[PDB]
Amino acid sequence: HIEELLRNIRTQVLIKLIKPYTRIHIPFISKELNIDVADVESLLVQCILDNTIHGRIDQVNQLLELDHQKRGGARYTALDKWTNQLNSLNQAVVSKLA
Amino acid sequence: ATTADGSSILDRAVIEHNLLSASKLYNNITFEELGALLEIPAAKAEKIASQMITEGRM
Amino acid sequence: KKNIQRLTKTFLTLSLQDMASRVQLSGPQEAEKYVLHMIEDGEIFASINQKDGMVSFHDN
Amino acid sequence: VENPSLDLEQYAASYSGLMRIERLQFIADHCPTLRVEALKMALSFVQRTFNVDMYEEIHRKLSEATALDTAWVEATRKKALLKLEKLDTDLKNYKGNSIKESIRRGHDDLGDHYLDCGDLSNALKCYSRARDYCTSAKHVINMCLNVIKVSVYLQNWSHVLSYVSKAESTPEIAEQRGERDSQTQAILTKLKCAAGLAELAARKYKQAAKCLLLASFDHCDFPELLSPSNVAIYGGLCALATFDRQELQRNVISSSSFKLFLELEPQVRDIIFKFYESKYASCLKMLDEMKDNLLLDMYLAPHVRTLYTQIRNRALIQYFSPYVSADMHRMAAAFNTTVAALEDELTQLILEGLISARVDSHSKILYARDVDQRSTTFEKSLLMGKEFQRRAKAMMLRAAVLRNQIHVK
Repeated sequence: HIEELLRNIRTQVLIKLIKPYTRIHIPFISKELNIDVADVESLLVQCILDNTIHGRIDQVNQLLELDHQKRGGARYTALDKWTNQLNSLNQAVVSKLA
Repeated sequence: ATTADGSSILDRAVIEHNLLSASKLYNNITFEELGALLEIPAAKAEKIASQMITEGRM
Repeated sequence: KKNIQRLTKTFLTLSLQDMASRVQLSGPQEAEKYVLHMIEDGEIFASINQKDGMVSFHDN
Repeated sequence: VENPSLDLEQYAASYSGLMRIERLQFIADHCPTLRVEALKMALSFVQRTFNVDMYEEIHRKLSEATALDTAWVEATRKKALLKLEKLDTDLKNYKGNSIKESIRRGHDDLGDHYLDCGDLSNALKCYSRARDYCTSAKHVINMCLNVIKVSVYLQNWSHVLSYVSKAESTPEIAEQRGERDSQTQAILTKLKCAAGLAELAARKYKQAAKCLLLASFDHCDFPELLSPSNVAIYGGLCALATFDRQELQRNVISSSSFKLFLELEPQVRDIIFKFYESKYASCLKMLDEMKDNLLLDMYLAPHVRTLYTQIRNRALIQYFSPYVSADMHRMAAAFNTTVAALEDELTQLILEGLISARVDSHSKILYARDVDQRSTTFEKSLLMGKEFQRRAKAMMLRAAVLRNQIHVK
């Protein structure tokens, strides 16, 4: 069970470390966690796939971009719904009976 | 006493206070200017700034 | 033109020879001419870099 | 084929029917100097009760590929018909004098001698006649099991599914608590395995894996409907093909009953673990190696190849889930393919909307695409308004022409 450990603690440290950043170098994370870059990339991929870290990885520049975005634009989504509804209703008036 | 890296408790406390006070007069700052404002240019200015965040203090 | 637009729906930066092969236009110069005509007409949003014979899509 | 011949227990009790004959013949029709009596062993030396007529046909074929019993065939076939007449007489005497136990036995062993002597239609009609033998819920379970077992041979799955549903729903939802698994044997496992087999045969993989996964390992004492290794093959491959990450983690990874099944074959367990833990090159290599042995069995042949493609597609999506800008060289290297083939696959995937990305064929980089919500909303609302205005201006003319009553006389 020592393999399950030394991974939960690393995950918690990573989560508490990448919290305030928005675009953070991966070599910096590797230096902080005292592991090689491949392990850092694998851990980040596993965490993102598990919905524990909200961010993406820029592989070309070796960067991690966080999710300080997606503001309260849900209003637009609501409008979208209305749009399609209206479309259907239009047909229901243009082919109701004649 | 010294908090590990040869820094007195008063020095660390006043550095944290200076960072907190400068957070009220700056929209955004650079690491070099933040270090020039309160010494410790970049080795631990970013570290202190990130430590103040994730704790509700900034 | 429809095939070229569908190409823009997927790619971001494409070689002229690659575009000619995909749209079966049989020639990079002919593909460049078609893209230039469509850009002039406004049906497409693209730019041509002749240094590498490349076409980029700026859909904003 | 690099490391073959590591399978011996299969030849003992793999399957039952002509399907094993066809599949084993297909192996040796290709491999050098293998179509011989050694191959013919598992085909024809398994000849059993009434295996004389299809013996005649595929034995004429083997003869042509690689004598004709008519003395022993006449003797034992007409011996079997003699028992047909004489048994039929005995069971019909039990029918006439109305010994319910003996009449139901008549049904059962007559179906037995029908699968023992070629008859299948009258066997199915007797399985339906089992209705007359209305003892209790136990007899209902018994006849449902028999009809499922025979309809598996009969190449029908709609009736199999209907019988499975009616058997699961008739005794008040599997006797509610199950009557402590009836007689300390859970009949639920048999019905669940049969339902999963039928559902996968019906080109419905996800529904098959939903019910096939929950099967008790200790209650698989019927090695004639579906072998446990085949059960693990199905519940691994189909579940990997259909289930998403959370479903795979919940119903497979954390499930304890399926673990023993995964112990039957390390290959499926390794495939699942490698797919789960972001290891795709080795997973694809092992799948390619296992593809031949998987296609060996035809009960999964109309299902395997397509499923493989699906799995690959899923892998692709996963590889781009945590990345905002991926390098296609590493992607191609990790997917055991060249850059051009990966580019074509990604273009095909993007064209159908599975993955939102853009290919840059200058540095060969796959960038992520973010949709602008406000701009898209405005554009689609304007399009809807234009369409509505056009429809209105058409309908007004339609109404005007209806008022005048214009038509060609």
